[PDB]
Amino acid sequence: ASWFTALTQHGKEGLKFPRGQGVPINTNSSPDDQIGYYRRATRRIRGGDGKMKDLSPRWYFYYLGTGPEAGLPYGANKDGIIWVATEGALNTPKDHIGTRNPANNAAIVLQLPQGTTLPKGF
Repeated sequence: ASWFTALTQHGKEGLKFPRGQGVPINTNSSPDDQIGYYRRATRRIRGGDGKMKDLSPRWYFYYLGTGPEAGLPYGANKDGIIWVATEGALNTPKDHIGTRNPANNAAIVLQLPQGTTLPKGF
């Protein structure tokens, strides 16, 4: 499980951030730790007609070296994965932060610093 709540893509543009932006605020992490990826999670449902459809994609953040793409190095090219890093982060895996157990931690509400650029529809 991600440490954070998702970003929902209500529009047609997939997620991306300008370099330096996009890492969720987490006061239980340090400057070196501010680096990772969002991963798209799509869900299907039965619509009100007889028919399966996609819900709006969700994008969940994971620290570098953790989560479903724990094996990927920063910048690796993969569909549904985008990368973010705050100025000064170390490009090292964040096993010390890891992923969340919902049994014993709520998700942290995803917040970005004042004035982050967001694609249309986030």
